[PDB]
Amino acid sequence: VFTTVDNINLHTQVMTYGQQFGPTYLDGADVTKIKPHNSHEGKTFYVLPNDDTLRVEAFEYYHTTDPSFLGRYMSALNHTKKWKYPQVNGLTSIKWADNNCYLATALLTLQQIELKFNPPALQDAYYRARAGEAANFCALILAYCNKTVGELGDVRETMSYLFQHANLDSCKRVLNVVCKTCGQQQTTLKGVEAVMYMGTLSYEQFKKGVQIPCTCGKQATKYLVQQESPFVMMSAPPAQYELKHGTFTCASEYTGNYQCGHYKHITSKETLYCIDGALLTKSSEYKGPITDVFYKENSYTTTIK
Ligand SMILES: C=CC(=O)Nc1ccc(C)c(C(=O)N[C@H](C)c2cccc3ccccc23)c1
Ligand SMILES: [Cl-]
Ligand SMILES: [Cl-]
Ligand SMILES: [Cl-]
Ligand SMILES: [Cl-]
Ligand SMILES: [Zn+2]
Ligand SMILES: [Zn+2]
Ligand SMILES: [Zn+2]
Ligand SMILES: [Zn+2]
Repeated sequence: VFTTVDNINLHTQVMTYGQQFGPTYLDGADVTKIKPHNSHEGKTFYVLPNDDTLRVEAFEYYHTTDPSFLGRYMSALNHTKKWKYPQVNGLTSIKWADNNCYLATALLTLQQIELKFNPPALQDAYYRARAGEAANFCALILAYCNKTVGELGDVRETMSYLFQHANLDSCKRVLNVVCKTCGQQQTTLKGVEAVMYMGTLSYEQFKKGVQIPCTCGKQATKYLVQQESPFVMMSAPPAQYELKHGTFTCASEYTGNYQCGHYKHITSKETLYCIDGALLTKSSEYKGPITDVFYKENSYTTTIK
């Protein structure tokens, strides 16, 4: 048979699996204690890294040394394999199961923004997800986010974790802070901090300025001087918000109470589409509880001296 950690580098091997190889998985399902059948023969098994060659191969494919990672990934995959991934409005969604609404919203969002994942495991799975086969990609999202199946998930926290595994180095955000007393200070943010803001949904309002505390004691004004990124994510606690066709890429709708409510996805095409897992409605106007709005960007410089 063949052992692997990445399903690229295959090593030939020939008493339980757990005694010979340590924790040994097949197609999601733990076969550590279980024995070697005759149709459990010739195929490819995943193993926990137990020698240097496999640790290096594991880090090179996943970008983590965390020894739980593989087990958390296989426990997720055992469920995500059984979910349905229908095409909805030319996007791979997920049918509702095991509290996955937040994952579906993230997955739909990731198909509409420009992102390169550093870990080969994630990039490969992203491409396969975009082409309709998203089980692997969803298991990896759960593992990288330290979330298990059924656990209550936040889209902003999931996007934040995923962004930290993505090539956002070229992304730059210059902010000016204007206080009556302390005066003007400019800050350069890079990477994840350049593409994410919590406090308002409106990219327009971020450019025009928002009111934040100053250390001195007063209320100051933060405004956007310069943005170099393919997109920005604007987030705020759920609040009734109007979404206008053509002024945003997509948005997370969040209904109900902290943690135990539900997400739906709004996307701006030729009209506004609402994706609720397998279900698709459309309308020209939208007002509802929004918590995330994604916008297109390349290069922005303010006309405020
Ligand atoms: C840190 C621990 C944690 O478990 N976080 C987490 C996990 C899972 C979920 C669904 C949420 C969450 O309900 N997020 C929504 C969008 C939300 C965000 C911020 C402020 C809010 C105010 C009122 C209602 C919703 C609010 C947060
Ligand atoms: Cl890394
Ligand atoms: Cl299941
Ligand atoms: Cl759900
Ligand atoms: Cl990474
Ligand atoms: Zn990395
Ligand atoms: Zn399940
Ligand atoms: Zn849900
Ligand atoms: Zn001040």
